[PDB]
Amino acid sequence: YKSITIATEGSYAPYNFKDAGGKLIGFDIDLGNDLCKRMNIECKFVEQAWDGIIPSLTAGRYDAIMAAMGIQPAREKVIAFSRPYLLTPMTFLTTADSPLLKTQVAIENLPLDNITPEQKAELDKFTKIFEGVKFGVQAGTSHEAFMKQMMPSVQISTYDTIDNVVMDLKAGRIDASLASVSFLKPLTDKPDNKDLKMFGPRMTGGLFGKGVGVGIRKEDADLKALFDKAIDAAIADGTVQKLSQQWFGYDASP
Ligand SMILES: C[C@@H](N[C@@H](CCCNC(=N)N)C(=O)O)C(=O)O
Repeated sequence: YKSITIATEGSYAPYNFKDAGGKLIGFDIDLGNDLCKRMNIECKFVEQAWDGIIPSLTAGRYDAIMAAMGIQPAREKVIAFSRPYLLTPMTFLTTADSPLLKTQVAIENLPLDNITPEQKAELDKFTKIFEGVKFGVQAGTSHEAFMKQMMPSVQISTYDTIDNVVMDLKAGRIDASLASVSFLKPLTDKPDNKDLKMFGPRMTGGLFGKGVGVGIRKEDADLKALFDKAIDAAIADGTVQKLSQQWFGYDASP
């Protein structure tokens, strides 16, 4: 390899978004550039809509995906992933005045690879509390997959971008959402978003998968090995921790 093209969405701050001049910026961009430097390969970031990001990779329109993409079982059937470059649990989001905020959380950290009867009872509690609550999620995410498979009785609306989910939640068109702590903590840390709050268990595993990784075609075994070596080195020297703190305001590095 001499040069690679990496696709990103550009609508998922602080992973990948656009600055004042319309340039692609964020954790995924800074990390992507750092990894390519370690691999001694020219880096080119391209904007690609979330809907179609995976089929455009398999069609060979670019070499990789760095777009806050979770390493999840459904995606693993289609593409390969690098080892994770960020780890994050999932949690719920609502408004600061919502009665949903008064809900008792019996299980703070909820791993879903295996669901015990106790863990199922907690999921069932939230399901019943959410019956009548209007949820919004971004389409094609593990957030959508969770709500559709784990909480099918809950009314869900799917959106093209997470920005439109947040806009509808602020306007009161939806009552709650679901996303990672890595997305929600920087969102709610903004003084702009004092009217928004995280709540509920912090979930990991199951359909959420095992970390955020670089999406690569299954046949591109060499490129995966190059990315895995670069990620191991970027984690080891504290580069991932440094970039995580810079973009997220906390350490989400593996
Ligand atoms: C890290 C991120 N992962 C989700 C949402 C990704 C949406 N990506 C994008 N809009 N560029 C997933 O893999 O489905 C999250 O849970 O918050």
